[PDB]
Amino acid sequence: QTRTYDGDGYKKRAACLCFRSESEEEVLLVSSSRHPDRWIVPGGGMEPEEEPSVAAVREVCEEAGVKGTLGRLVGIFENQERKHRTYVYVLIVTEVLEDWEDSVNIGRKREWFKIEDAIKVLQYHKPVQASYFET
Ligand SMILES: O=P(O)(O)O[C@H]1[C@@H](OP(=O)(O)O)[C@H](OP(=O)(O)O)[C@@H](OP(=O)(O)OP(=O)(O)O)[C@H](OP(=O)(O)O)[C@H]1OP(=O)(O)O
Ligand SMILES: [Cl-]
Ligand SMILES: [Cl-]
Ligand SMILES: [Mg+2]
Ligand SMILES: [Mg+2]
Ligand SMILES: [Mg+2]
Repeated sequence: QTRTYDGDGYKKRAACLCFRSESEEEVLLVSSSRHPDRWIVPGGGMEPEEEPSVAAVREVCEEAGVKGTLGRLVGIFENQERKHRTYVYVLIVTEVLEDWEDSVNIGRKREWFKIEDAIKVLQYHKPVQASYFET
């Protein structure tokens, strides 16, 4: 995996808000790779020349083991402290795979959260990810 960057040196990333249905009431979070007791929004680095929507879908397959119907771009979110900029899309989950790349390789977990609970668990370590749900 080759990391890529915007012209200002921020790492380029993409992520999806993986909703259980079109109602957008429950979202799938995954565990942090290094701190299994924490939750994050699945996402990761864009590859060279990779469209952000393609990266987002690829990352959620790898990290969360789901596929679905890609929806709208929510926004582009900067983490000033960590110097990265993430394109965040809606994805409506239609397939949940039982063994997926990060489960097998690093024991990553996934869990469904009501939106307000997702915001709560993201706030302390991932306040920018909590802000994905603001609108
Ligand atoms: O603190 P760290 O070393 O453990 O890793 C951070 C983050 O580092 P940063 O804050 O310095 O940017 C990594 O980005 P990098 O800057 O190293 O490229 C990031 O990878 P990412 O962008 O998602 O990249 P992909 O591998 O998904 O493509 C990783 O997410 P995980 O995928 O879940 O491991 C994060 O862990 P956490 O959020 O706790 O799970
Ligand atoms: Cl839902
Ligand atoms: Cl973040
Ligand atoms: Mg990843
Ligand atoms: Mg990646
Ligand atoms: Mg990642």
